[PDB]
Amino acid sequence: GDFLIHHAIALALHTTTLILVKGALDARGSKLMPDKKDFGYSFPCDGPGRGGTCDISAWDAFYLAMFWMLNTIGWVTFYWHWKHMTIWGGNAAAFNESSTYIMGWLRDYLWLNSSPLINGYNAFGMNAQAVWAWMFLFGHLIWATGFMFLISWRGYWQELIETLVWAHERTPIANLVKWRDKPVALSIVQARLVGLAHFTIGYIFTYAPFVIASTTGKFS
Amino acid sequence: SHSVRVYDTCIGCTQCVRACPCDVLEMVPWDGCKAGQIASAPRAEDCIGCKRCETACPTDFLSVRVYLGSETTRSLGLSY
Amino acid sequence: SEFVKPFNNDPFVGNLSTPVTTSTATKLYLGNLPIYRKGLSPLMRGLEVGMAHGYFLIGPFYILGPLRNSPNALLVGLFSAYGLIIILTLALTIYGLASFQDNSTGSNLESSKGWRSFTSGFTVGALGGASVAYVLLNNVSFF
Amino acid sequence: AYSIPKAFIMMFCNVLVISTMTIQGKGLAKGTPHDEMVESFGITWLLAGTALGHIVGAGTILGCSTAGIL
Amino acid sequence: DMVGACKPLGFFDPLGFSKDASPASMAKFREAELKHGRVAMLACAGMITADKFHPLYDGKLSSNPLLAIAQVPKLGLLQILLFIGFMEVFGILNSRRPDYKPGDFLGSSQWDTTEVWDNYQLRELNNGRLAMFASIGMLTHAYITGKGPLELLD
Amino acid sequence: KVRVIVDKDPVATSFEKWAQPGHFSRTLAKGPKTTTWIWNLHADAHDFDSQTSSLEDISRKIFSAHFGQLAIIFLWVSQAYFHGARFSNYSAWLQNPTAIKPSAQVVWPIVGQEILNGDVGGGFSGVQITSGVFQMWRASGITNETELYWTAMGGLVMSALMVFAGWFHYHKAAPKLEWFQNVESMMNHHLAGLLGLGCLSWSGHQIHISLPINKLLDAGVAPQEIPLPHELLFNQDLMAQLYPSFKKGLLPFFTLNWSEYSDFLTFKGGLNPITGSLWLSDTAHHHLALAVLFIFAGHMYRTNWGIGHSMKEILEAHKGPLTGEGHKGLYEILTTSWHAQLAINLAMMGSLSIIVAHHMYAMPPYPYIGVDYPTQLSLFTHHMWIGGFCICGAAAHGAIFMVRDYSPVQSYNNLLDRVLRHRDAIISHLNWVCIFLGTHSFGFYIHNDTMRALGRPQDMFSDKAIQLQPIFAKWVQSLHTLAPGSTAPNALATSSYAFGGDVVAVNGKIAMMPITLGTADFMVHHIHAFTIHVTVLILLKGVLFARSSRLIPDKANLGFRFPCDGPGRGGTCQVSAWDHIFLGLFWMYNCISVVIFHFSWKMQSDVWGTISSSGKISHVTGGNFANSALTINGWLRDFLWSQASQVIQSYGSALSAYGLIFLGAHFIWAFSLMFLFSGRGYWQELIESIVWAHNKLKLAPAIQPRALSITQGRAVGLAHYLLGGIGTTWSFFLARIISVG
Ligand code: CLA
Ligand code: CLA
Ligand code: CLA
Ligand code: CLA
Ligand SMILES: CC1=C(/C=C/C(C)=C/C=C/C(C)=C/C=C/C=C(C)/C=C/C=C(C)/C=C/C2=C(C)CCCC2(C)C)C(C)(C)CCC1
Ligand SMILES: CC1=C(/C=C/C(C)=C/C=C/C(C)=C/C=C/C=C(C)/C=C/C=C(C)/C=C/C2=C(C)CCCC2(C)C)C(C)(C)CCC1
Ligand SMILES: CC1=C(C/C=C(\C)CCC[C@H](C)CCC[C@H](C)CCCC(C)C)C(=O)c2ccccc2C1=O
Ligand code: SF4
Ligand code: SF4
Repeated sequence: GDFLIHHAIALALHTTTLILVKGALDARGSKLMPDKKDFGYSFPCDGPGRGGTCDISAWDAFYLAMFWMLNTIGWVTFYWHWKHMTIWGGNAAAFNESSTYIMGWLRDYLWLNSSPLINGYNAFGMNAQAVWAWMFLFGHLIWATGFMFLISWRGYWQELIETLVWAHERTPIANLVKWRDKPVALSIVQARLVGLAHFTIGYIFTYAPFVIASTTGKFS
Repeated sequence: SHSVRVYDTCIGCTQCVRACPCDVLEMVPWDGCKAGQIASAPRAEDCIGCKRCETACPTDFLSVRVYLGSETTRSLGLSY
Repeated sequence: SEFVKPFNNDPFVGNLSTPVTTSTATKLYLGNLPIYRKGLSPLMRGLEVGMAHGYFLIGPFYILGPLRNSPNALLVGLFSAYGLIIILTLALTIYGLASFQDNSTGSNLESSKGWRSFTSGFTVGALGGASVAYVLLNNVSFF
Repeated sequence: AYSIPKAFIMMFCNVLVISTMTIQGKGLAKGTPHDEMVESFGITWLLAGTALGHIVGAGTILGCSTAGIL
Repeated sequence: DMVGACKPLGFFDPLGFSKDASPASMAKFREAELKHGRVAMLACAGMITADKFHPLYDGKLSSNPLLAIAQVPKLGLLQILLFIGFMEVFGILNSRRPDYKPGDFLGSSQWDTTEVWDNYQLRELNNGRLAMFASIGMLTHAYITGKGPLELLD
Repeated sequence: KVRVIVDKDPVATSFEKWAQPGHFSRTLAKGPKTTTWIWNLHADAHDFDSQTSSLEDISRKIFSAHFGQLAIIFLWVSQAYFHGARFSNYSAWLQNPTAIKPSAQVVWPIVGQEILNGDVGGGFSGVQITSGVFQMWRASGITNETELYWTAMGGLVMSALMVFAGWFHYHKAAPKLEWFQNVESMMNHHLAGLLGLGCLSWSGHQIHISLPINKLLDAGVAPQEIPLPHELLFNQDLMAQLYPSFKKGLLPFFTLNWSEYSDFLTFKGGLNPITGSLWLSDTAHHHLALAVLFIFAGHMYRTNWGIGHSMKEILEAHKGPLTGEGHKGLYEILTTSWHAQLAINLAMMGSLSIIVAHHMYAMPPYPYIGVDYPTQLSLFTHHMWIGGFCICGAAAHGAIFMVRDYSPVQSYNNLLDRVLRHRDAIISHLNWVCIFLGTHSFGFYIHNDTMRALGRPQDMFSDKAIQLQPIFAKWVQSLHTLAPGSTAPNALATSSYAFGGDVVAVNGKIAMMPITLGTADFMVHHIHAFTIHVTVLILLKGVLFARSSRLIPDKANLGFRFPCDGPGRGGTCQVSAWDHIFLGLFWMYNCISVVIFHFSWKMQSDVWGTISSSGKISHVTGGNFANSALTINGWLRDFLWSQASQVIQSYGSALSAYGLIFLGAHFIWAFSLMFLFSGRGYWQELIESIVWAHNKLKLAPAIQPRALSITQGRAVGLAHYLLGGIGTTWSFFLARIISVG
């Protein structure tokens, strides 16, 4: 199990380094965009010409490598937490037997140790881990909300905001209250940033309650 | 507003002006090209930045190039 | 028999003269509401709006508040209404500050002095309306 | 067919449908003569008329049998 | 002139009224006619539905129209009166308007109306007349027998 | 005049255009220069309207493509019947349906996968099926395997006939556009001829073969002693012994003494106590009445004879003051454009599939299908998913019609024009509806979670703290329970026992039971409404703003699916109606997933289970829905975490395949996020580096490799996302229900 997870960690480190190194070295230019240095570090794109130029700025290579940073540190912390939980429980055979396959990882680490967290509050009452349960579901919510910004892009929301602008300007009473800055959909880089922040914050706020509440409940 | 520039690799194909949806670009006489014309951007303030000119440009790399910059009502293309 | 026509005989304005938008009932009700009523000063507009909103703001807090099943349910509801009204008039004041930066006309909702008068009327009216609703709910046995 | 009431009801329903029907604005009830209907529509006037006459006759006969009137 | 004339009776006006009356008087007559018809339609629908389907007030209020209103609490009656008074002051302001069209809260003089509009107005008027007779009949039956409309039909 | 006119030998039968791959498309006919050509081939394979410009040729291609689809469907029905005949325990199940688990698939022993051939009873080892085909055949009256074998062979013959017909109607005798545009005759034949005679023939089959065999089987006669269908068909003496009205013949039909057939044409309602399913006599009466209804319906529209309606005049006569010209031009639109017809038909097909799902669980139609809990869950979930997919296809093809076949000349001032002229108001109001509905419905759940975590159960939106009762649903249920006496006097029992009444049970298991509604049902129903409304918002906005918008006045010029219109105007990403469909597919996925989760938890907690002799009712989860479905924590704990045990603990057993598919579906769902989040520019630069690496060794291909187009990346991400999610739920539901039920 240690062999396999270490090679997975090597995979994740090499892929994160691949993304970051490619971003750094192609920041100046590329065959699809030799004049990238003129545009700079963080620009949305070069347009749909030449087949499409999404995520070409090498800020988008930070954005894309942040996902792999979260992935690799998540794998590392899963490994540490499970191998230490079994040893604290004096049940290292469980890790040595079940860590060699992903079903064992999903069953004996997440599903098994998630009970004291999700049972922080239930229909019959609540314990001191109710705060941790709330946070697990809150981090879940933030992580899921990041997917909206990461998947849905700007034109849909710009048209929707145009419709909302029409409605506000045309309704009576409320039209007396009028904005000063024209409302617009978030920019491409802005929404990439917001979605990445939601992803990362949901990641940390849904793993921290798990790693603390399960360890506290088991006390081993 | 965005900055529209035309480099001397132009070949007077007048396709950028056709792709232009805001009348930012026009052909002006020139010596370098055999067609005797070059694209120019006298109305860059009306540019919105969709880069249809860049899409339509057939040079190996773009003779016409658009650099996004300061945003305005016209550049954002807000009807409100 | 068309019933949806251009707004003010202008096909190119982004609106339609539907029965909902333009009918006599809509015109009468809207034009006779305080915010659009003719001759009302900004203070009077704000006052009417204030009592109208403060009268009903207490009810949600009173009935559905955390202390609904408590002897101090109505007092807690009134304090909640007062706090919400404080937030509302703070919002009004900062909105006036942000929108009507430079102005010297007055006697108009779209001016600094007129909006300040409107906010003052709203604050006083809302406090009075919440207090009156408290009195009525205390003496609900009358009705 | 078995009963004289059933035959009478079916015949009356067929005649009523043929009289009161209208095809493309032409009908006996609407003052179109029998000869003009015959030339315009042919035996399609009888076929559709008697088909719907049988449908309404079945409906009324079954309703009357359910109600015990028959 | 107006829209009320219909096939079965034509321009029904045996007792004058229409002639020797001001245009204001004619507008008042048509406004009252439409108000009566609309209120009567509401009353007929209310009695018909409340005879056999009255879920409000825990289903305890009687099906008799002339006693259900007696059993309704005072606050409900006051609120109904307030609502009707608000509708009526809107009607008064509509009367004060310079382009009043008896009964027309919709406007309808500012749109390219055709004969279908007059036909639908006549449909409203005739349904209002029928409801005007029917509602008074319902109330008289409730006073006489004590049963509502559908209960009487049972 | 409606008549048949065809062209003889319009196309030659040759493999030259098999060899030429991109023959259909003008651009692709030249040849490949990049790998995008390969993708464009498949993308534009079946886009006949883009391939050609002749509506006649498009219609001919569509007609023969339909023939090919029918051939595939016949092969699929053949596979079902043949596998039942050969590789199934149908005989054992027919002898003992309650104890034997239906199974019609056997895996070979190659890599130790023979463990998947689990113990299904009857001395048979195989993979348990959940399609309900066993109960279907029992209803149809099949009692032996020779019948299954012969109907499978017949299905193969029909598939070959369909392939031949598809070849013939494109290469030998192709119809004309005039033939295709006879919509009135088509509707007449599909109402009276297809549906009407289909129902009539099925009613005859039921009355003659299904009622006797099923009645004998319910009585107790084993399948070996059942008289064969050919004997039952003409032996009127046996049919009279079973149903006494058969001795009277067809005279009670020809004379209108239809009451004489009351024994085998009933209106009993409810469920048969023996099989726990609908009465087959009721089903026969149902299909006969529908046959009469459809044959009556199909004589409406005009044909070669004078009698009949015309849809053109029917539409043109329907116009009102608030609609201008009304439905003028829609007949021309729907006669000229195939995409509009596809949109309407897909919307109705999907909604009908959802209705089928909602009806089949509540009124189990096939014998011993109610107690077969895997079958009910599988069929419900399957048809819900198919319905959602079809509805989004409807939206997509409506958008395609708007982009391509729309024209103001034909629609000046009709309903389509009037709808386009206030799309802004429509979308803004639906936006407000979505925000209000979602805020309230999900804020109930979040408020409940917050109060539970704060230790304030008295402040919850529960059945005992702050009740949100569905008074209208309860009222409708009460009316449907009282219907058999008052408003449906000839019906003996309720249409469904879900509304109320007795608890139908076969052996120990419960077939149907009243479903009680409360606060949790209120909350989850309003969640359903919110999800449907947001999906409608996305799809309707995509359809309405397909032509143009305030952001792009010339959106129609770009096309139906295009990546963007550049980074101008702040960014015009996903402005296309195609991208609106791409976004709405996520939302229907969310909607249907929540619906099936609600169905699964509600039925395991409150209907499914076992009933003892004393009357004790014990449910699968123990009625925890009413108290645990009030919070997202309860949804996460008592449904997902609790019921994932049967999936994760499946290794080393027959459900190990379900565990493996669970993990693989999770993997594919995660894999999809790469395409959904990433962009083409990064991958093109990475491909440039890899192309350099290949050029260094002199093996860079002539067909230069390219990153996928933006639209293709979105499509690939969406497809992988949907496959992963649906596969995860598929494995989870099947493993859970097969293990517990
Ligand atoms: C949107 C869903 C929702 C709903 C319905 C409720 C409802 C409630 N919450 Mg809240 N709550 C929610 C979400 C929601 N919550 C969420 C997301 C959280 C997590 C942060 C909480 C956390 C929370 C806490 C911690 C507490 C509550 C409490 C309450 C209660 C009183 C709150 C109060 O004073 O409101 C005041 C509301 C108003 C002043 C106005 C409401 C809007 C009005 C009625 C709309 C009218 C519109 C009108 C028809 C427009 C047209 C008019 C025109 C025609 C004239 C009430 C039962 C308290 C309690 O005691 O619960 C039992 C309490 O302690 N909630
Ligand atoms: C009280 C309600 C009412 C009112 C205000 C009107 C008003 C009008 N109707 Mg009339 N109408 C009514 C009820 C009413 N109608 C009813 C119920 C019917 C159905 C029979 C009709 C049928 C009818 C037709 C067919 C026509 C009119 C027309 C008119 C107009 C001209 C006649 C006129 O001036 O009448 C003045 C009416 C009154 C002053 C009301 C009081 C009348 C006497 C004094 C008392 C009531 C009569 C009698 C005792 C009834 C009660 C007894 C019993 C039934 C309980 C005018 C707008 C004509 C029109 O619009 O032409 C353009 C027209 O063609 N009406
Ligand atoms: C009656 C059904 C029907 C019909 C006749 C059509 C017809 C058409 N659609 Mg489609 N469409 C349908 C349903 C239908 N659609 C549905 C239900 C949806 C909603 C999802 C859509 C959504 C849709 C869109 C959004 C678009 C089309 C388009 C098209 C056109 C080109 C399609 C093509 O060439 O694909 C050829 C076939 C392929 C490219 C293969 C697709 C493979 C899919 C994505 C994955 C299959 C997965 C498989 C089942 C499981 C894998 C398991 C794994 C373990 C291996 C064509 C006119 C396109 C167009 O331009 O229209 C004018 C277009 O943009 N359709
Ligand atoms: C959990 C993840 C998540 C969340 C929270 C949302 C939220 C939303 N999406 Mg969705 N969306 C998601 C995932 C998510 N999405 C994903 C993965 C995708 C990619 C496929 C999309 C793609 C997408 C599209 C394309 C669209 C939406 C729309 C919407 C909005 C629906 C209207 C509504 O009910 O708003 C209300 C807000 C919520 C339901 C969120 C929770 C509300 C709670 C109860 C609090 C509310 C009370 C109060 C105001 C705030 C709390 C207190 C606070 C001050 C502390 C809403 C903002 C549609 C839209 O904008 O419609 C108007 C729309 O067009 N989404
Ligand atoms: C239109 C309409 C509607 C609505 C309604 C509403 C919106 C209502 C409201 C109501 C309200 C919301 C009311 C209120 C009232 C109030 C009041 C009555 C108040 C009073 C006050 C006072 C009297 C005060 C006093 C004072 C002052 C001023 C200051 C100082 C202190 C004192 C206390 C002295 C509906 C839906 C039904 C439908 C139909 C139509
Ligand atoms: C009288 C009455 C009533 C009322 C009613 C109502 C109010 C109704 C309404 C109704 C309505 C309101 C209806 C509507 C309908 C609609 C429709 C039927 C539509 C259709 C559509 C279509 C067909 C489309 C198509 C398409 C698409 C999808 C896409 C593209 C374009 C096109 C166009 C192609 C009540 C309740 C009191 C009861 C008693 C009686
Ligand atoms: C991963 C990824 C890629 C890289 C994918 C590419 C270049 C296409 C990959 C297609 C492969 C070749 C399909 C077949 C895979 C087989 C396993 C390869 C073996 C068979 C060979 C004989 C071809 C994109 O190009 C892309 C573009 C736009 C948005 C998102 C993404 C994206 O997420
Ligand atoms: S290269 Fe570009 S700028 Fe030059 S002529 Fe061609 S399209 Fe115009
Ligand atoms: S859709 Fe977004 S990423 Fe793609 S070209 Fe347009 S702005 Fe760039």
